[PDB]
Amino acid sequence: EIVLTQSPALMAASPGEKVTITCSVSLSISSSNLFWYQQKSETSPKPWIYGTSKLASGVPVRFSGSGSGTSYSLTISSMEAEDAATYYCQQWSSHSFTFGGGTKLEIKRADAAPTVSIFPPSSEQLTSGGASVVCFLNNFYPKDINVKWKIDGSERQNGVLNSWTDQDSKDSTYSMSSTLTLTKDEYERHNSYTCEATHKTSTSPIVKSFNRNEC
Amino acid sequence: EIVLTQSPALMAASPGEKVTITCSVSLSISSSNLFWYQQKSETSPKPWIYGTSKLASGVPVRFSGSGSGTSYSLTISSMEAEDAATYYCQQWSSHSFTFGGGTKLEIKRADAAPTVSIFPPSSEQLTSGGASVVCFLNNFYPKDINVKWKIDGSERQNGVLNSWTDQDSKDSTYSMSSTLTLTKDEYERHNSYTCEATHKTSTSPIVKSFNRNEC
Amino acid sequence: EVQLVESGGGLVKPGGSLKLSCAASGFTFSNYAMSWVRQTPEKRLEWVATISNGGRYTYYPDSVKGRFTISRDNAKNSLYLQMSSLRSEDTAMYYCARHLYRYDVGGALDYWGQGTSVTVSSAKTTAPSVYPLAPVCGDTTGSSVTLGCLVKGYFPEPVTLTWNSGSLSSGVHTFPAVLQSDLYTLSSSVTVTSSTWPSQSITCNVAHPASSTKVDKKIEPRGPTIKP
Amino acid sequence: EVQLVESGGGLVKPGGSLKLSCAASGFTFSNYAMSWVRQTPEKRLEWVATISNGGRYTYYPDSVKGRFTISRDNAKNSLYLQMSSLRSEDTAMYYCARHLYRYDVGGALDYWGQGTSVTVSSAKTTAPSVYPLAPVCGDTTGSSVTLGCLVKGYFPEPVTLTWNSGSLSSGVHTFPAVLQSDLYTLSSSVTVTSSTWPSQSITCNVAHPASSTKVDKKIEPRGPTIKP
Amino acid sequence: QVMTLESWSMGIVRPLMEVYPYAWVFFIPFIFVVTFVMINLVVAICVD
Amino acid sequence: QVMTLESWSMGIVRPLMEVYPYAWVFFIPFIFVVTFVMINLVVAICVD
Repeated sequence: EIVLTQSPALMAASPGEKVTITCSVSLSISSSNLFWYQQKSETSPKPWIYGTSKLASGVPVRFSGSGSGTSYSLTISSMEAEDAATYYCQQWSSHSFTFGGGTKLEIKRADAAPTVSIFPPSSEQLTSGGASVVCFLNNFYPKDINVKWKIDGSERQNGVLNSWTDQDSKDSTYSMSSTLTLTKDEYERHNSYTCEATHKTSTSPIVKSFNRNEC
Repeated sequence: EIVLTQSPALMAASPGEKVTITCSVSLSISSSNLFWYQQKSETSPKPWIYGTSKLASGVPVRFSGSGSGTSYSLTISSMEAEDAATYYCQQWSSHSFTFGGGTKLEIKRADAAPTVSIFPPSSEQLTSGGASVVCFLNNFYPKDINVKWKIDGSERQNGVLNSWTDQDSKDSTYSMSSTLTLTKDEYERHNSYTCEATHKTSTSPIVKSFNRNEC
Repeated sequence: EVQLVESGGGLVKPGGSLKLSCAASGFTFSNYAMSWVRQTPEKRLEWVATISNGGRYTYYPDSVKGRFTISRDNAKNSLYLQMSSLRSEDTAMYYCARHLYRYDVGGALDYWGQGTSVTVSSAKTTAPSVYPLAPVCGDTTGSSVTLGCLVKGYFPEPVTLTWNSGSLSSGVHTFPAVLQSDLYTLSSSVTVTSSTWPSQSITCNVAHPASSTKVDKKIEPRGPTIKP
Repeated sequence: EVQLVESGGGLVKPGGSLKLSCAASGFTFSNYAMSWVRQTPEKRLEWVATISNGGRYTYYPDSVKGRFTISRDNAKNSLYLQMSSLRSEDTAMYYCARHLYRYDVGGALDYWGQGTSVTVSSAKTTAPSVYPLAPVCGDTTGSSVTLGCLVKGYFPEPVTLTWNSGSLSSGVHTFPAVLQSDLYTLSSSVTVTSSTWPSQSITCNVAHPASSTKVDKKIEPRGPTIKP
Repeated sequence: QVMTLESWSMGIVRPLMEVYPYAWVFFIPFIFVVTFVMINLVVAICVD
Repeated sequence: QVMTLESWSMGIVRPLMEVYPYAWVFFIPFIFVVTFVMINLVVAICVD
């Protein structure tokens, strides 16, 4: 069947910047059947543009995109801060639907250092024969960050559980959790446990750790 | 215009008793426009019988009422305990609507003595220069009851606030509140305050009172 | 999805106006006729107005003729009713009703609304006063104990009374209020176990939205009136 | 009053069936066509089925032909979809969609539903374990304090985590879970004022409806591990 | 259905003209052609 | 109603074809009977 291809998959912007996406086609297709969709966080998507130029209801006048032939686009003139979502483009076929890949936009703000707080395992997991050292990293910009685990200087990369967050609408920062899960005997063979935060905003990775002081 | 008249205004029954109401007319009227309605407690009414014999949806088969001419009726064969409500009958005219008066039914159960608890006025009303002696009477059957107020033997009937209750669906009893509101100087000129309950289930009215013991 | 709700109402001085509404959803509104039926608080029903589907033919009883105004707009899918120069015997409940058969006027009425209270009087809007209640004493101090809450001196109807934000609802007796000398008086009682009180602290919650009065009072277990 | 909700779904072993539904309300259901669109969790959309208004003409992609079953009943005003002999790449999100123009098939899609998750895997249904968190110490004991709650070892998706029955919602960071070795692991954190804690007692509320697990844990403020 | 002039406008053609906006060119000559035949099919009987 | 050609398609026959698939065989020859006799009736008056 017909297949579509998008560009770019990821692109960021600031309020006051004018952006334009692409939906590339694999064969020449008329204008009267090609549709746009917008999906926010945890929302079932909504129709956006019917028939490649005409807008739908509930759409402000800052939205247009046109053309013909084998290449189409969607241009936001004065981009708001609520336009950080994922788009889709559709084309109808002989008897099949075919959507696109996905087109995500991001909001930029100022740089910051990550805020780091490491937690010890609770007492009830120690009764269960296990241990789990969690090192939270919340409210940082941008998304790209790398962390390490140091057990008495030894860089351990085994038993690491990482998961990032959606871009917040409150401040446009990011958050992350890194988990060092151990066993009961492994947690008592060593003393120091160190999680660090390597980021482009500070050339020295700050150290937030804990000892076995009453532990 | 046409006017309607009902009978009886009040009538009671027990489960296992077969009841029949009346809706009397003032002039001869055909059958095809006369409608019934049922109103529970604090519910906007619902249509009940369309066209003087045919039932509506959501109606069990124990409900019918018929006739012609100048007199109509509604008969419940095996009366439930949820049929204690108020009915209405409608007739359409030249260009006016005309409903009925209202037809209330009650559920009977065994007799009982009233449960009486009298409360003193609170301290904050005493600061406001007033007093209010409330004598509650809850969960009694039937509705008909008479109470008195005795202030050192003197039967006072001035300053009495009475209000009964709807028939409960839990036990088919009734409740009542009687309030003796006084002033601050009047509440200190006497000592004893007595509310009594005169009812057909006990030929001696029981006495629930309070004194000025630490009051 | 057939639904009928209302709006408007409240307090109007004798000599004022009021313009109600009726929201209709689910059927096709441009193929029925619609009519307002009123309910007196003395348990008697009465008819107010009606209007056909197209909006050109109205009908009125003679007892209120020339004073009320009823209209329809098809695209808005809602019903109006406009009043002017009211009287005192309009203190009752209102409803909004759809006729049974299509295109018809004056048959039966199958689906009503729920109600909106309108009272016209010559009183003044006040705020309630809440008083907790506690018994004097008890012989042998049995397990059945009762507490009460008194709401006296407010205007107008209605007021809301709950218990610990609506936690408990069993063994409670809500009483209908009585208007005495332009002040409403409401009383309530609740019967709990003598092991629950005073071990569990309860609070009479009173919500009076007509004067924006939110007074919460708890029960003091019979403090004696002594002073050294 | 245009609404579209769903039902069904859950966990199916590879080798089972599942029969979904779609509830439609508000428009006239006998004058549109209706179609199921699926959403992969790797952020990609895909089409499943469609059916015209009368219910006689169906269309199917070739990748799933002869396996799914779609039908309509006009009086019931709801949509079906019947599955049999599933596979492993059906672990995704489903939707129910109405076409744009009347009487049509295959144009656009204007009003969708909201979603229903279906996962087919070879794991076993377990119950979560909840662990409260508290920091070790702090230099100068500043006013910014953070507490956490760990939910590890449950199956399947989803699970619900609130704080004091959903009292506080500011300064909280809910994290997406990660599946490791047929056990889901979820973590959460909240940052409050050091004057609030331990003066205000908070409790991590975890609701796991797939195994009917309701474990509530509160934070102990760093009890030292000593024993005389 | 379209020959006997029943609901060819509010139920057949005007939903087609939301998708194929030159559909009238097919159905408006057709209403001519057969209806010409129809009245000629009356007049023959009158001659007979 | 089906004789005088009004709403025989979108109101009578086509909601019978959802249940009975072969319903048209009863109603399409009926249109070919009565209508025929009708125009024959018209021809009678013209003859006179």
